[PDB]
Amino acid sequence: MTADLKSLAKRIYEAYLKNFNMNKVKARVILSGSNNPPFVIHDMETLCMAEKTLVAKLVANGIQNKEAEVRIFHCCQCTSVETVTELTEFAKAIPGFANLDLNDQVTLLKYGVYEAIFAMLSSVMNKDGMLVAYGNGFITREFLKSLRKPFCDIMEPKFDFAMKFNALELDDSDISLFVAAIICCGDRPGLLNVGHIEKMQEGIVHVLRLHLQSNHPDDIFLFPKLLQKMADLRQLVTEHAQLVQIIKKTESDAALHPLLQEIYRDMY
Ligand SMILES: CC[C@@H](Oc1cccc(CN(CCCOc2ccc(OC)cc2)c2nc3ccccc3o2)c1)C(=O)O
Repeated sequence: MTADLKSLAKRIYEAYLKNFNMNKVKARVILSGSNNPPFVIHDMETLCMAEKTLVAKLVANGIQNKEAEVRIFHCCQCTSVETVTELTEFAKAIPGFANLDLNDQVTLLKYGVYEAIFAMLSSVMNKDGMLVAYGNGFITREFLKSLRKPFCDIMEPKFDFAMKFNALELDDSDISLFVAAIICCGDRPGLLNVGHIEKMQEGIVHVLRLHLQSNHPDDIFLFPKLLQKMADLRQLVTEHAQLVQIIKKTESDAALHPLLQEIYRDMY
């Protein structure tokens, strides 16, 4: 007459497989090297070729098209908006989340979504570049570094995080629980029912700890390593939000999608 924590871990994993269009298995199949192979974006010529095939509407304007850096900024936001939708549906599988007040659900997702985004982003990155456009492009790390300031500063810290995160060799069953734990942080600003959220967090972290013990018997410190990665992600998001605000204020053509503007509003 006890919680079945192995069953819960499997439920979370199944919800992750159902709700996220990208996962580490899918990404690795593509990155390894037959249908729909990824178009490689390594310079301005190949960026523009990729846009004409994969986001035609964005470049179907005359000399009215935006600057390449602003077009990339827009494409990045589009993926974030879609991933926020996936994360919101995923969160329903977390025991207790759907029993919280709506306002607390909103607050947890508001602070958690970009931590989860950058954790899952790691799965589509290697040291040379990253998958984009639902696995149909691969944009090189060096090309993103070549963009004009400040746009060249967006992705490189995420690559830095990812290279170390990927060295932990998590699989999707681990990542699903890590993303659930990110969402269940009881110390987010503005929460109403802190006590119930702390209990929800305790439960999901217990599931995560036991799962890592079973799935990674070789790495006895993997759980505290991941606790530290959660704190690293919070700092990564804080710095990212600061850069997004600089771009919003100084780049008149770089607009922010209204759903993301609300996420960023009063966040840090
Ligand atoms: C800039 C403001 C924006 O910052 C960022 C910063 C880093 C990452 C993102 C979201 N992201 C990159 C999409 C790039 O998308 C294209 C698409 C086409 C293209 O050219 C053809 C170029 C880039 C992403 N990928 C993922 C894959 C798996 C899981 C989660 C994922 O998250 C947004 C924000 O804050 O929303």
